[PDB]
Amino acid sequence: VRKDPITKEWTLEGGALVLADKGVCLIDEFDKMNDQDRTSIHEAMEQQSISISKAGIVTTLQARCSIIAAANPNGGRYNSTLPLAQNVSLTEPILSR
Amino acid sequence: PLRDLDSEHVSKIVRLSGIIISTSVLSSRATYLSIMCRNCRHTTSITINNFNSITGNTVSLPRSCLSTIESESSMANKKNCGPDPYIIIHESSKFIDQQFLKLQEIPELVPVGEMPRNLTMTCDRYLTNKVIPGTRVTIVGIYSIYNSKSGVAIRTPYIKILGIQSDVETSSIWNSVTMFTEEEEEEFLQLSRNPKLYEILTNSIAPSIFGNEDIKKAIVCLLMGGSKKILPDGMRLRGDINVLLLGDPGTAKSQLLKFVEKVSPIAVYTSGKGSSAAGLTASVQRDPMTREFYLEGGAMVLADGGVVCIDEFDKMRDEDRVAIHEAMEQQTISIAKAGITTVLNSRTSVLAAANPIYGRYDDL
Amino acid sequence: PDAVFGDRVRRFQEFLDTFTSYRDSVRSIQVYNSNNAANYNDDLNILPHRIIISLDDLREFDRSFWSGILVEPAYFIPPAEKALTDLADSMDDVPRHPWKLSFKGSFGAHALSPRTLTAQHLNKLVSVEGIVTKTSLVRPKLIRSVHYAAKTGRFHYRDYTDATTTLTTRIPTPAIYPTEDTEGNKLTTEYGYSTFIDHQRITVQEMPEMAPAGQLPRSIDVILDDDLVDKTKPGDRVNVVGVFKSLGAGGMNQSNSTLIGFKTLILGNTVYPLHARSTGVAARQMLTDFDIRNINKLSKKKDIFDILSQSLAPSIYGHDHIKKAILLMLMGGVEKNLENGSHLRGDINILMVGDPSTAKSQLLRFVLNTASLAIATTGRGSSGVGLTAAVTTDRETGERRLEAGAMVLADRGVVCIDEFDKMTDVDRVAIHEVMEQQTVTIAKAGIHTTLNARCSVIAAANPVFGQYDVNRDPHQNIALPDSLLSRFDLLFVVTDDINEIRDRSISEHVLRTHRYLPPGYLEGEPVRERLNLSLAVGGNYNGTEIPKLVTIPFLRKYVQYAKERVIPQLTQEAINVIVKNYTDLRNDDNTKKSPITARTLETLIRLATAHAKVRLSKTVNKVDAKVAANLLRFALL
Amino acid sequence: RVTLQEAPGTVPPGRLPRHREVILLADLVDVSKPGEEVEVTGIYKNNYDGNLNAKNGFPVFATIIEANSIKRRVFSWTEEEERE
Amino acid sequence: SAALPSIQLPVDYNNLFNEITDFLVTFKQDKGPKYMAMLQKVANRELNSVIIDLDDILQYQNEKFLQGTQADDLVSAIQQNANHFTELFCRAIDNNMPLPTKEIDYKDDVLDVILNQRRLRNERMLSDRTNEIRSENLMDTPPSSMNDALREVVEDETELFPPNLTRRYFLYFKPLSQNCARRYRKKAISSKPLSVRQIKGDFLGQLITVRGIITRVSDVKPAVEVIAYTCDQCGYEVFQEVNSRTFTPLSECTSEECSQNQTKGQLFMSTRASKFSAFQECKIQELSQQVPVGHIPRSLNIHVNGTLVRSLSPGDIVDVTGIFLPAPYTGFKALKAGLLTETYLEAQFVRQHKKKFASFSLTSDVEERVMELITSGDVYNRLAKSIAPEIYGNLDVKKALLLLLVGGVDKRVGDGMKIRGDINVCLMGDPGVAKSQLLKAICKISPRGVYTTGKGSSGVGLTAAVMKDPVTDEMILEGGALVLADNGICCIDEFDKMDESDRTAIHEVMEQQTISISKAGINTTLNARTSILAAANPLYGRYNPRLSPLDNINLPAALLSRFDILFLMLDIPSRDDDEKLAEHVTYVHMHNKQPDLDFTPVEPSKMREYIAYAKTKRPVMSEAVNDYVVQAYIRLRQDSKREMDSKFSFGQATPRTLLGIIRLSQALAKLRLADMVDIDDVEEALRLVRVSKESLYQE
Amino acid sequence: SAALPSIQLPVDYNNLFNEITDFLVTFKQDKGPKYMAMLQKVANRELNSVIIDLDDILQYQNEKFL
Ligand SMILES: Nc1ncnc2c1ncn2[C@@H]1O[C@H](COP(=O)(O)OP(=O)(O)OP(O)(O)=S)[C@@H](O)[C@H]1O
Ligand SMILES: Nc1ncnc2c1ncn2[C@@H]1O[C@H](COP(=O)(O)OP(=O)(O)OP(O)(O)=S)[C@@H](O)[C@H]1O
Ligand SMILES: Nc1ncnc2c1ncn2[C@@H]1O[C@H](COP(=O)(O)OP(=O)(O)O)[C@@H](O)[C@H]1O
Ligand SMILES: [Mg+2]
Ligand SMILES: [Mg+2]
Ligand SMILES: [Mg+2]
Ligand SMILES: [Zn+2]
Ligand SMILES: [Zn+2]
Repeated sequence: VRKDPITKEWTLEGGALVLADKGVCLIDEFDKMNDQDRTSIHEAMEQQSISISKAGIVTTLQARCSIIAAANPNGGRYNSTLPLAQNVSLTEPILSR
Repeated sequence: PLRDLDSEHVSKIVRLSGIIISTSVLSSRATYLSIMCRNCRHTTSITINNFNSITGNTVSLPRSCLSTIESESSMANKKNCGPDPYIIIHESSKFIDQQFLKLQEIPELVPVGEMPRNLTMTCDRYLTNKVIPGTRVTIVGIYSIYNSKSGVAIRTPYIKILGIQSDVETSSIWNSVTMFTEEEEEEFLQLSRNPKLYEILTNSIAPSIFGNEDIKKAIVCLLMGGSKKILPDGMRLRGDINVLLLGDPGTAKSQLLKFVEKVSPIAVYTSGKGSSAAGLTASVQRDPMTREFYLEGGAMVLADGGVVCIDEFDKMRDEDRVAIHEAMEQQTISIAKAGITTVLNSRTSVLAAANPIYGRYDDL
Repeated sequence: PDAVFGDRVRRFQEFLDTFTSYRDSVRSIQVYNSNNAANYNDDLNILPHRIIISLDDLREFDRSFWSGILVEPAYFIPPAEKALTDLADSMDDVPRHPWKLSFKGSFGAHALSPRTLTAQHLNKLVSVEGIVTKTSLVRPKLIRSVHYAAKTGRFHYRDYTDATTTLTTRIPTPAIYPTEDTEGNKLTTEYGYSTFIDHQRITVQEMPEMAPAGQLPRSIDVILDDDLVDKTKPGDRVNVVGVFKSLGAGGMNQSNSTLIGFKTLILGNTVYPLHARSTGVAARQMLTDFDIRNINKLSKKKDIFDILSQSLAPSIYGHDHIKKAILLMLMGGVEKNLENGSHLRGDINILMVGDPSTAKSQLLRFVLNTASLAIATTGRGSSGVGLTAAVTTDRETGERRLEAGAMVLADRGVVCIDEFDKMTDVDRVAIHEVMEQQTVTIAKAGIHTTLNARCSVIAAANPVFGQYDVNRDPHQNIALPDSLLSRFDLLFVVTDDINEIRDRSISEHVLRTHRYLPPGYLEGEPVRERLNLSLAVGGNYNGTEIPKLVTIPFLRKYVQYAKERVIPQLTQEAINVIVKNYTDLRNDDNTKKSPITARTLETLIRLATAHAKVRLSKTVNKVDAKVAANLLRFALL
Repeated sequence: RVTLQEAPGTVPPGRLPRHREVILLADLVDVSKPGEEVEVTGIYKNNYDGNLNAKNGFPVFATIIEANSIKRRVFSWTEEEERE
Repeated sequence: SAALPSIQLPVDYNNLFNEITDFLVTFKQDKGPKYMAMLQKVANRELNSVIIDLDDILQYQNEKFLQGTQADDLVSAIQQNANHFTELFCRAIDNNMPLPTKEIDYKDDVLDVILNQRRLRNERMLSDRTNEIRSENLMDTPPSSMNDALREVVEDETELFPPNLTRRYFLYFKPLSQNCARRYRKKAISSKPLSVRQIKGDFLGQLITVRGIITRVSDVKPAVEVIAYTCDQCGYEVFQEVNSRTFTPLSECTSEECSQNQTKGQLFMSTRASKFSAFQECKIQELSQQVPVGHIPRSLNIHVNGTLVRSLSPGDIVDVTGIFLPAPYTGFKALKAGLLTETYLEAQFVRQHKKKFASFSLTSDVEERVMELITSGDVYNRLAKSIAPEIYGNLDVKKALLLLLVGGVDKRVGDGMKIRGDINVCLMGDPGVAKSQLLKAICKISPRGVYTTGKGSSGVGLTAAVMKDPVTDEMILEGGALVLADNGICCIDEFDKMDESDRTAIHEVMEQQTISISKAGINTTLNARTSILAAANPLYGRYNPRLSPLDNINLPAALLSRFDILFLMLDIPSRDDDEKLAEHVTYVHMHNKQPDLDFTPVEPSKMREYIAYAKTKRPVMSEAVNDYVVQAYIRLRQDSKREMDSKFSFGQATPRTLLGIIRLSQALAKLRLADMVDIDDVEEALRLVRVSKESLYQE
Repeated sequence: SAALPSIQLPVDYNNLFNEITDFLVTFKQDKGPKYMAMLQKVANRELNSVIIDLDDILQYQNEKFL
């Protein structure tokens, strides 16, 4: 929920996951997220919804979006001897989804 | 739809849907007001039944004294009372409540490069305080017009609310209902006389989950809670049951959490680090308008008197860990910031799920 | 002259004549004021001219006048205030400001919250409970200006009124500030002969525990007048009784032309600070004579120290020495202020560390409920600015001001810190100054301030391995720095060693504790939770007013009495004992949980003084010193 | 009101893209999604503002395009497309 | 009319003015009358301010009562309505002003020659008017009655410069003392120091005294009281008074000539002919003992005008006596209810709880106390042992703390290079050795002592911040804790807990006595001449003999060298030494005072004035003490080189050690009030340095 | 409000109207009551004016007092 610095009027934006409801969310550079984004896509792939409690707004937005993501292995090169969990910074529950 | 509103809908009843993002404070408008002339002391009353107008005094105090034009008395004792001579007598005037709401189009269907569009709405009397921000509503109202002091003759649209319909009703302690009808009261008594009520309740818990009968029994026990004790020395004994589910991935513990979230009258499903924009435990931030401290939200507080389902319980922040510990045991959350100190209720049962290290659980 | 006004005045005369308590209260105020005036004449304080009125008594006497007071206070409160002024003037003729009215009792539908305040309650007397968030600067308001004309050598005056002064509206006659007399001579203002009445505006927001968890809060402005000024600080829980008023014209005039609406506020008649859990308002209880006699007859007994201690938390098995330490901390010792400004501590700090599920958090929650000014904090939840202070900016002046942290808010009080081990080092070194120097020094950008932080601290910590180990070094077990260890007066290691008889006894005690029913409650009915808001003035279940072990409401009457009344003084017979025990502890060969410094000596003095406070003794005795000395030995061995 | 800028391909290299305000009337509202390239035919006219511009020190007028027509430079299937 | 009705007040301004006039000519305290001799100095341009003491008026009333004549209570009337009595006293003074014995020369002030020209102009207009009226002879007709009517008509016709435009003095009311009020059974609410809590609306217009700490002081600015305009058309000077924060300038002339004429001249304002007051706005804050339980300290605005400017500095704990006056309302218009007013204190008198060392002067009354302290003998030990007498022992620590208070000789070289005279002391030891008590004792003793915490005082709380001052409407640099302790002592508790940025700030402070800030806000160097007293713990928290004293002291060598004295303070348990501490502490807790009755502690004010007189001294060193110091430094360097490989090392001796020895010797010479440094002072400095670290660690 | 203050007067128009009503039905001067027979003539369009004599009211008050 953000306030426009000129209009002084608040807007609720669901983000890319909510906006792609009944659609497709295309995430480039999947390995380079911060913690807040990782929690957001974790919640979206877990229960297909996004819960927000900010600025007096307590609600749940539908996030039934298919996700196509692109990522790079650690070190810039994939290693065949190591398995998939070691090749990415992605933790196992987000790889399972 | 909000963006399909047109000039053809002006001054007509429109039915429209959206999400409410802000509700203002209640203003006081005059319905009946008794006015008295300043020097003339002529007494008049004004009755207002129309509160539809915004940024306008469609009914106001008269610009000159009404005693002369009436000529009510035979004596009629050039005397001019002056412009705006009337004074409102407040102790004999009557008032109602007016509320400003803001309706936004739902964020699921918004163009990608566009800011979502919103409308200012007005409600009065019994239509006020019937909806909180975040609620998805259908609204019947008059698409109306005001001028705000970008085009020589441009008016900002607004809605005079005639009816509010809440599509779904959020669950909390304040919105909880305690009243029960006689037929459901008797029907629930026929449930308790069944000797196999335990078995049918356990089978009703997650029917599409195979196995885990002991976990389903523990979920039945968790949903009921226990008897809470308040002692003469003041030491409070909790009755809510907290259950942890540790295990390998793909074993339907997250589905059990989701089912408990669905079946519980009050329930919040979050991760260990919280939600995308809803935190865990309790968040005390400042009011966006008045800069005063208020409780923004949090999983353990919004589900007071209910169940908090914490998935991925192992991964958690440090402040959330101590808040979760206190809120499990004492069923309260202590908040001590530089502005506000309080102890607030978090009387909720915790159902947590987690995975062990190195992937699967190791017997060694 | 209005006839119905006079009839209402006569009816309130009849009510005041019937109930003689208000007649005695007016006279008691008058004798206090006249005695102070006579003391100022021969060789101080003055009481305001207002009377607390019970609404229930008025309802029993006259239901019509009571409903008039509640529903139309503008037509009923001024006649009653006129009646009270007539009574006080009739009695004060033998030995000038008109008398005011305050209201107490049940309000029914008028007991509201800032969210529940609506426009149907306008022009009605309402009682509103909430939290004070903002308070304005106290500003004088000119009521009568006095001027001097030097040419004629005469004094003139002009009276000023505004709409907030009167409940009934009046024709607004704005009389300008006179600089001429009627003949054109220059007037000079006579400051000091003019009268200025103090004026304040506060904001009362609904309480964060009575507010919905996700919504933005609702608030209301309250205007306070001369004697109601500065009865609140921000953060207080309050109950304000006053008239919900509408003011001015809500844009209906031509000059105004906007939808702020009619501006609404409460003209406060009464402000009650309320004691809530973990707030800055201290709990106080009105002591009757019978309670004082009960406290004094318990004071003469020999087992009073082992009676109050076991009656703190009887629902907790064991921890008998910890209950004694909590009682002595609640007594709190005597603070010394020397002639050169040097300060000496009086209050006692207790650290508890040990195994989980040992009722440490339950003891913290008990001290939060039973102490007058206890504030509960957590380890990582609170921060450095959370406990000490912070700097913000107010809207009007634009200059920086201070927001008081938990330690400053708990001045002359109790801080209960849970999860003491998980705290950040910045907040630790903040706490080093608080626990010994008893002050908080803020040196920020532009501001340099010293705040009082005279606090008792209870801390609950855990060992770094999660469980205490006997074979390991206790310094390795606690792993807390030496300087923090020295600050705490008593450190208690609570291990969950298990024995068959002890586990049997604790199991029986907890099982018989879970089989309790409150009086007046059915067997199957659930106990309801009502949040305790107490007015601040100025294992056996059946404990009923000191049979064997005292009740918690009586025990904090005893603690309050011992704190206000007795200030015990150290004597030689206690001094010899504490000196000998301090020397023995300094030169002991044994290993101790707590290190031994000169702080242990002052700990012995504080504990002896606190035990003397239990006995209501003005002198500290040898028996006080020996029990203070062997209480310390348990916390060390 | 629609903000229209010069398409970045047509802009000369060192120069910045110019922009105009285009006023769309009753039938022309919401035909152009932001981020799409269109051709607008309309009357090029001046905005009238009180006391002109005090910052410049010159009697300088702002300009707009009152759009007579909008032409653009959809997952709807017909009955024949379903058969195909 | 009935619009402004009259009221009868007990005050009468006729016999009060006559009482004021008779008081100023007949008050002979016990050359001639006091205020008549003071007005002679005022007329001779040697005195700028007139201080009216209410003690003098009370004594005058006592003498009038003993004579038997009836006198009005002038003290009480001044106390209730001081704003009127300022103008009454100014009128009385202007009525009886002695002629100046001195003549005006070219070295006088511009204001003095302006006022002299105005007085000469007034005399010339009076003489010209009476001369032309005599030239009329409009009756051709009792000489003395004719002259009386003549002066009556002449003083009524002409326009003169009023006495407000011919006054060269400022008038202030000194409050009556409590001690003098006790003698006559007078109850002085004016004397009683109030907190900011207790200054309510009923104190408005009264002369009251407030005690508190000064937090903010604005810069001195010219506030115009009356504006002077010149008219080219008529030649008049038009003056308009100003009593608000804003004014509207006059455009058309309003003199007597241009009022009647059809063509009005245009007024041009002149700064030199207009009247200004030196104006300062200050904030006073409640002391910590004044603040009630659980409350935040409040602040009061003080208006300082005239001669009293620059007498208030931030951090000073003061008694400010002034007139409590209302001001026009500042704030939101919607929030105001009726005739709301702001408040301020128009300052009249300032008393310092701690007297500044630079303000010390050798008055007569100071000299006998200094001679008494000297003739008592053993001054060094007496002053050292009386610093924190509730703390048992630590005699050498208190000796170095006294040398910290006094300091050494600040050195200026003709090349411009500077060697600091301030001494820096570190007190590092085990917990519970009362080092925080010693810092608090020193840092209340010193007049400009600022107590800080390791993490409670941040970097911006130490150095500076670029803040806007709204009353003067300018962005100014506002100092931190080190600026507040300038030419004082900065009192840093928990020294090892500080972050590295504050360590760099004090690193620049400790030697160069400056702070160089080059940020986005500011590019300055500012003076931070603090002597630094630091308190610290070892690295493990408890000292252990297994580690080297360099190892368990987490202090870099460069920051170690800055400290002139570092005291290791070991808490070593013993049966005999702990018992003396125990009896000392128990006696202090029981009788609320010090055990040993064989010596009387010096009072902090007496200690402050003796230290001030010591700081006035400027000792120098001779050849023999220089040779002894050189030999001692050589021995110290060789000894440190020997100890370097061993565990006994306390660092490496540096030239800073030599300069610290010289500084301590000069401080010890200052305590003896000698202009030279002796052998014994150098030996005492050397033994202090040796027992600071080596002696206690050896034991 | 204070613009039209109330005053207390000895006259009460409730028991005076009830006294007037009882006077018109029970005053039998010495067919049936006087003003009741007069109102019959008024109702029969035979009489146009009603004359209230204060002597009758004085006699009525005397009989009520006796
Ligand atoms: N016994 C079961 N019966 C039915 N569906 C099951 C069962 N076990 C797993 N599933 C399905 O497997 C999918 C995985 O969901 P969950 O097992 O709930 O995730 P989870 O691995 O338990 O949670 P984690 O540990 O955070 S990845 C869901 O679609 C479940 O419906
Ligand atoms: N020699 C002493 N004489 C008198 N009181 C003492 C002495 N040593 C210690 N104390 C007391 O013991 C307590 C120690 O408090 P502090 O002044 O904080 O000591 P400390 O040296 O600062 O310890 P820290 O802060 O952990 S380094 C105080 O109450 C002192 O008054
Ligand atoms: N000695 C005891 N007597 C009675 N109850 C106890 C005792 N020890 C633990 N409990 C119970 O066990 C529960 C665990 O909470 P608690 O022991 O306070 O946790 P912790 O000791 O980790 O703070 C509490 O509700 C408390 O009532
Ligand atoms: Mg899962
Ligand atoms: Mg615990
Ligand atoms: Mg200390
Ligand atoms: Zn009129
Ligand atoms: Zn002129």
